[PDB]
Amino acid sequence: TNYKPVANHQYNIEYERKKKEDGKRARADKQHVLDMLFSAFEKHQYYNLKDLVDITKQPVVYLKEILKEIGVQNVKGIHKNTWELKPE
Amino acid sequence: TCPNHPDAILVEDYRAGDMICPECGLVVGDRVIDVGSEWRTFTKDPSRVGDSQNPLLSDGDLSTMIGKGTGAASFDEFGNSKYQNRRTMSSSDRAMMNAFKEITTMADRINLPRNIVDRTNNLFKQVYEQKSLKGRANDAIASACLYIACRQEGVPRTFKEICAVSRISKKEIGRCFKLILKALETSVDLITTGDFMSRFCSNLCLPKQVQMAATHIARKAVELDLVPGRSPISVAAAAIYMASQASAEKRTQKEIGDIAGVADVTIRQSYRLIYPRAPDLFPTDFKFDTPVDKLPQL
Amino acid sequence: ESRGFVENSYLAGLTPTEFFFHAMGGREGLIDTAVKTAETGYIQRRLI
DNA sequence: GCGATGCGGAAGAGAGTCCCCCACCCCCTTTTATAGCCCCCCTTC
DNA sequence: GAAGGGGGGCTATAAAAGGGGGTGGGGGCTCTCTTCCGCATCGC
Ligand SMILES: [Zn+2]
Repeated sequence: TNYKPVANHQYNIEYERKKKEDGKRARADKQHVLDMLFSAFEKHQYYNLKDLVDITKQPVVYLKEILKEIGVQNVKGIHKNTWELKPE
Repeated sequence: TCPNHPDAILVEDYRAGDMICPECGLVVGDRVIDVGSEWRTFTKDPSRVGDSQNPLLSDGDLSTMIGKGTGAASFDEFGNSKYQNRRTMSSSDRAMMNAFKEITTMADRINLPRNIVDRTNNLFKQVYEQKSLKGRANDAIASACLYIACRQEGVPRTFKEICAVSRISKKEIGRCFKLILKALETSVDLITTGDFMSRFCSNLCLPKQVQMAATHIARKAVELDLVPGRSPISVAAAAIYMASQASAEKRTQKEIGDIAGVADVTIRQSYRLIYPRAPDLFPTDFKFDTPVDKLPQL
Repeated sequence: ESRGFVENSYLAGLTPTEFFFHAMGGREGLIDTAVKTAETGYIQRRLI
């Protein structure tokens, strides 16, 4: 009764269904992302790119492009270089 | 290389340790050197050579690992050892090593012999080096290679059976399977109903007589073309159900489907196609615990 | 008898305690023979 | 008052028998024919 | 409420389009000899 033949694993169809139901992140307009981007900066002075993506819910490439124009990367030797939401 | 015998094949007399001309008996060259180990494998082993390099490793390297420290000189000022092993394995070799580990893990799940694993490892190396499937996950390639190795060895496993032992789904295995065949410019013989009878019937715990009856029923049904276009696994599951119901050891459709990986509806449909000609399909010398007339009608 | 005096001959045969104590004495000779082969061998090499 | 040093004893070696970033590719989607397979809901009694 | 039935989705096939996300590949046991330390000794 072990390793019974199966077309797809139950854990895999659920994850596939969840990904399909959620759908891919859409590329929103720059103005809305900027407004949401700066509102996030208010809560925390420093933000990680991986965590920042979740707040913005935007594609990584699109978020980086908009963040690159205004945001800058500050190198921290303690952990790693992260992004700065302050334009200056 | 006898001077007086152009193009003569010298014969090695190992006991005498020399190469001789078979024609004149002249001894040519120096003493034959035994290229094997100078020690014997029978206190510590007096070996001065490393373990054999893995044949299935593109640009496979050879290296030594630093052992555990013993004295205080081996340890840094604060505990941790100053001499620590470093990861010097190539990315290509590291990925290939992980795939072989995955190939063996899947094979052990369904108790595949080591020869099939070795064939799978060779298949993965060719696909990995050919690099037509570089876009696909290595586990899917390994799962597809495992499927192909079973077919090449004459003991096919169903895509569902391979998927059960693999995190990769059946669809992704089937897709990588097609690409691997294209990349390798190789083919696999078509599966027949008899390629699964031994495993399916043994897993269902059916006697040899019932297994033989199921093997005959499926083979005869295919020859009679009573199940055109049906998957061979569906035909075999229906044949096993027919043979099982005609003997003392009776198995339900759910039982046969679970081992066969076929939904009970599919077994019902295939069985319904071969049920009308049940007496013709059964072997002549079959002892019917349940008469063929009283076989289930569904 | 308690401390390993065998009052029997080999022809007469040893009593179970004598047999065991005799085995204890014999083991000493076997240990010496194994020891003597290597202990003296090193001395011979160094002298040479 | 102000330094300076050889020997015994103890200790100690040394030999013998991970987390991230950057290409590159696949799938998301649409259309259609084909057919076996299988999930899901419905229906039967 | 178990079981069969019906309907529909999944599978593959080509192809185009454009972008997000997944995947893989770099990178910040005994004996003997030697060495070091504490001590008491003189010397200046
Ligand atoms: Zn000759």
